[PDB]
Amino acid sequence: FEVLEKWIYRGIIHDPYSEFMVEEHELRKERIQEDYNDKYWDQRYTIVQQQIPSFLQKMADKILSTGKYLNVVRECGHDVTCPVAKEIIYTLKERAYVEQIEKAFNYASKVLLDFLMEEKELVAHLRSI
Amino acid sequence: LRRLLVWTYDPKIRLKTLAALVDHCQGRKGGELASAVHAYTKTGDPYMRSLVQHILSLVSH
Repeated sequence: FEVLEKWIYRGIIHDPYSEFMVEEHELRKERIQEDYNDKYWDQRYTIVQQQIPSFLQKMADKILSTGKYLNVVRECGHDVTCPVAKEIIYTLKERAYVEQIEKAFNYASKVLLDFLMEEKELVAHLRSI
Repeated sequence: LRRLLVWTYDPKIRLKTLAALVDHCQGRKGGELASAVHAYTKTGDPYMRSLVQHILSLVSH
């Protein structure tokens, strides 16, 4: 739950031994191009099934997307500070580790869309198509 | 205390941690030495984690 507090509010993980559900892969090599990995949801980020604790399963897919949106904003500027950043503690008898994950999960896509529709706009290229 | 077997779990874990930093290092100087205190900083138990979270802050002055 400290690798969880990094991956969801930023786009990085820190596990000395890989036991987290999300694992990043590198597909930015010299022989791998930007037009050869084409969209990074289908190859670059996978979900490892058996490192999921299975009580995060209800949000499991979503946990992959959260830091994945945030990371392609971080490569320009690494400040992806969120007002929803908070210490996450496992609670059973309560679902508060559901609320924080969805709270970050909506804000992440909002920030990436506001960045993407303003800088590197999708209106101009589609009009030109 | 059945010959002090509770007083080998308050020590013998500190000393075991400080016998790893005294085993892993071998003639290191400079930045590869602050990568050796860093070598045992990422541990699951908060006990050994909380000892070297202070040792790093000391050594990196």
